[PDB]
Amino acid sequence: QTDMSRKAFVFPKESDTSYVSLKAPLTKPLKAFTVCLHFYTELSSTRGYSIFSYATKRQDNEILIFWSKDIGYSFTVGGSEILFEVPEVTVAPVHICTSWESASGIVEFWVDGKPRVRKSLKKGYTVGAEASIILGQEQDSFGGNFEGSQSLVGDIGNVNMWDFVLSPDEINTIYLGGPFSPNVLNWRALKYEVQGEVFTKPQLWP
Amino acid sequence: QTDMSRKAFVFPKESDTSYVSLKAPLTKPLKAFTVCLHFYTELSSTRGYSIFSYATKRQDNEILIFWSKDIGYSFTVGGSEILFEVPEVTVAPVHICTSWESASGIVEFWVDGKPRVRKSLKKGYTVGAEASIILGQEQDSFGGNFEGSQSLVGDIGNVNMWDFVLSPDEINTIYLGGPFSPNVLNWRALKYEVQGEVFTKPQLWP
Amino acid sequence: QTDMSRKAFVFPKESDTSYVSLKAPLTKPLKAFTVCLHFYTELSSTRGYSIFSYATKRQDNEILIFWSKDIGYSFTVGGSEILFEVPEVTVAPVHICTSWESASGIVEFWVDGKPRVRKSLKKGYTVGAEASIILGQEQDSFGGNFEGSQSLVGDIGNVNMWDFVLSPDEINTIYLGGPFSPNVLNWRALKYEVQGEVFTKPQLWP
Amino acid sequence: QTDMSRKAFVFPKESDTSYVSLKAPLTKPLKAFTVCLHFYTELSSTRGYSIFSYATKRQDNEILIFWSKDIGYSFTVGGSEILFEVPEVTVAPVHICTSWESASGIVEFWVDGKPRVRKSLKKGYTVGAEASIILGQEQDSFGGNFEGSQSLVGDIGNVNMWDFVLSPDEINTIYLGGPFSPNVLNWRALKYEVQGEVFTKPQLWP
Amino acid sequence: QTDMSRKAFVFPKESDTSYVSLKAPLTKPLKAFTVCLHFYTELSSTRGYSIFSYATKRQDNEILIFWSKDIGYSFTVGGSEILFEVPEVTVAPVHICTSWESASGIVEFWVDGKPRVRKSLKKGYTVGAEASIILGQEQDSFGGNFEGSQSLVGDIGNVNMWDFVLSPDEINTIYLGGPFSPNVLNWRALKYEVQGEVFTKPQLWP
Ligand SMILES: [Ca+2]
Ligand SMILES: [Ca+2]
Ligand SMILES: [Ca+2]
Ligand SMILES: [Ca+2]
Ligand SMILES: [Ca+2]
Ligand SMILES: [Ca+2]
Ligand SMILES: [Ca+2]
Ligand SMILES: [Ca+2]
Ligand SMILES: [Ca+2]
Ligand SMILES: [Ca+2]
Repeated sequence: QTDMSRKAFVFPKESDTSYVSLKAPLTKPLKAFTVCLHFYTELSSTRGYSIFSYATKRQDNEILIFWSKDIGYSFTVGGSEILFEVPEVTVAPVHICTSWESASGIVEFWVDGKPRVRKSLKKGYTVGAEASIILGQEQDSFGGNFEGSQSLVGDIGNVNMWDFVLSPDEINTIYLGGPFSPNVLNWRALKYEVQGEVFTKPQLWP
Repeated sequence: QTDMSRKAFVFPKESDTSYVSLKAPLTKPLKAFTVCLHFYTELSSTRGYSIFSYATKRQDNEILIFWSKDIGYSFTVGGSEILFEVPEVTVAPVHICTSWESASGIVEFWVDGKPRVRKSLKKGYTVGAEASIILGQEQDSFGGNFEGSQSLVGDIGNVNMWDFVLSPDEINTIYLGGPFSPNVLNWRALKYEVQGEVFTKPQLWP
Repeated sequence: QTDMSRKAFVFPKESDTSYVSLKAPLTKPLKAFTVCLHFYTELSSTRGYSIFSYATKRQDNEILIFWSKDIGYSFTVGGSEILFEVPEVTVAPVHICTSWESASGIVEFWVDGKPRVRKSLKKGYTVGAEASIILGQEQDSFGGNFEGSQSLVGDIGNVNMWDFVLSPDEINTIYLGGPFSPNVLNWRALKYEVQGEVFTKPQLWP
Repeated sequence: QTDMSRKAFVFPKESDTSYVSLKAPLTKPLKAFTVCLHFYTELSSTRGYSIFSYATKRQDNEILIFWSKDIGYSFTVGGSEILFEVPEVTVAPVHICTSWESASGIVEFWVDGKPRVRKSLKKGYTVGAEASIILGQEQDSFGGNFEGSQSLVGDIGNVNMWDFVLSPDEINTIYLGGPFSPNVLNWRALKYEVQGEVFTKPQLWP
Repeated sequence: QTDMSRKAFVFPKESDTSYVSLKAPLTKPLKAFTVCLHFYTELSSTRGYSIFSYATKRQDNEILIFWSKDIGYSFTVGGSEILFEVPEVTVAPVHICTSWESASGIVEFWVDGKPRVRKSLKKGYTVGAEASIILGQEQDSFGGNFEGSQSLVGDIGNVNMWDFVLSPDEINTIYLGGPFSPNVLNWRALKYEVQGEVFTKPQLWP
């Protein structure tokens, strides 16, 4: 359990081999979740990349936040993908919150504290608890099979995960910096393992 | 009578079958009215949709607030339509107030607290009180005959209706959040019936 | 004498017949004047229109504030016209103050409290006091001969006129809402006559 | 000595004949100077114009601040010209400060309180003290030979001149309205002579 | 040791010959560094230029901050170049901070207090301590071989250098004006030598 407060992981160059594995003490399969994080990259103009890769022995894209070139954010649960278009991307750190509820199939996507419209994905599905959670690479197999053309080059930090859906007020206080306690992944008590060319530096965002 | 305060209806995917019916205890035929609501959708770029459908046994478009593609807001009273052009639409929740007065034929259309110019529609007409009021679908018959290419995908909430014309000061306090009491539909004492894939969630707008 | 405070005239649809006649207790011919008013229309994109028409038995355009399509504001004294170009018009209520001095020929044109450059018009001329002052239509004869292609569709209010030139400080307090007393036309003590489809409603601007 | 505080010269229409002559009690030839003024014109879009013309019996363009069409500000000392490009001009009063030092050849050009980059002009030259200083026309001879295609149509005021180079802090306080005392031309104690169609009016700028 | 506080070097015209040499009392070879400075030029539109040239007997571009035309900032360590694109450059003084760490190869580039994304350059390299540090010209040999098409025309000042990597908080206080003490080059205790047409003037930036 490391307190990563005020720090970020840095992936300085394109690679096939650099990544961070986040460990979740998870037991129950997930019937809802929220994932929040900050990242900062210049890749958006030139190619696609993985922001947050959550794989199961059965499904490599159990939860996947991804940027696909010339389109926008792609959100995947249990292999099914929906898009959140983004025209006119700007060069700055980005904060995202994303949530999904099995009961309703409703997914929420928040960019820099502002909600995108609500969409539907995998109603009644159940997300596996035996997971390989990876920053910096996109998983095609449980814990590996990375593609370099999908790696994240830049910084990522403030990664947090809950096993339920955050309310708009909660998401807001998270973005504005208020106090909170995630029950799946906690940036302030993070169990992680590093592989390859990854560094821990002070965060570039406020 | 449910208190819908701080909540919204969510229509997560395009459908033919999902809608909400709002019940008005109305008696007198309407010689004036105001309708206010918040909605949030990404459909504006790709197709048209119904925001608020108010039908009579005699007229399916007795009161109709509609977004027509590549044009802007369409407002219909007793079957007659006028347009309120909107170039450069932005992706965010929108709040609208719209009013009509039989005596003068004057209609007002307010977007996010700002008035559009005043226009003329159906001077001397009378709006029926035996109505089917529907969110999420556009009515082609009293209480049905929906077209999926006109459904609302996204959120809608804070729906309120008065049987008179709101003054600019009143509309302003409504937009800014001050206190008010509608006498036809009241979001804080709403009698409604749900059909299909419709959910009640915390509102995405302030 | 009606107190029109906080109210505006509304001309809801294009017409040939709808207008307001303002009555001035004027005696001395004018050797200087200032005219201020608010108006709100969507016509700027599609055609020209008259904002303030002041006619004499001898001259239909004794004082004329007009919007000419794809050009901007046209200001006419005693039949002579100058232009105040406006590129990139915005859709909102507009406040204008306009002044002219015989001694110097200097005209001023203020839009939303900001001065346009000073220009020259009719040095030494004298404006008649026996006037037909009309809102909503453009006069081609003393008190009539309207063209519908020049009518104002929308709102106009806060019309005030002085028989001298307002200083920049005075014009500023007028725009910001401070106190003042006009000595030719006074919105707070207005003698007027309505003809046709014209209504009195609460103003849409602050 | 007139106190021109809070007033400006107005040149209402294009002319060949209208100008103001500023009188400087100057004795020493100038080895440095600063000139500050406000002006307001709409000519920038259509043609060039003279802002401040300072002529010697030997040199018609001893000091010349000029706007040249589709380029920007032109600054001339002793007949030698440098340019300060201006794309995207806006329609509003402009305040400029311009300075030159013989010792270094450095010229500064300040627009609305903001410094342009430093440039070089006439190192080691000496500016004559027997000068004809003219507002509203561009001099081609000592005290005359005006070209109408170079006249200033609009307002000009707050003209002040020093015989040394103003520091950035000094220029700032001049722009922001603080107290100062110029030692060549003083707007608050201005000795001037008017010719033709020129008027004195309250300034349009703050 | 001169205190250059509140002063800048001015290079008024394009030249082959004008420059400043900064002297560093450096002993250890550098395994990390940070360089900060302000500069102000109008060259960005027309050609490239050197901002900060640091040369070794072995490498002319040991550390080079450079603006390359129609691309943006170029940062070079030990001959290897990376780019920091800049579209839509603005005409104003610019402040930059740039850093490099041998251990990780991470470079940071900060413009006007805002971080660009982190990149990789020369991991494990070592920067030489026997250096010729030059402002105003780009070095192609140790202490000379300048190209005029790469000279800086304008102002440069507040040059400071550390032998370690500044944290984001430190960089912020440097940009906002707080206190600091650099241990390689110190603007407040600067040992320098001037050659050619270079002047010392009060800085144009706050
Ligand atoms: Ca995959
Ligand atoms: Ca893959
Ligand atoms: Ca219908
Ligand atoms: Ca239909
Ligand atoms: Ca006429
Ligand atoms: Ca006419
Ligand atoms: Ca000349
Ligand atoms: Ca000339
Ligand atoms: Ca070189
Ligand atoms: Ca070179």
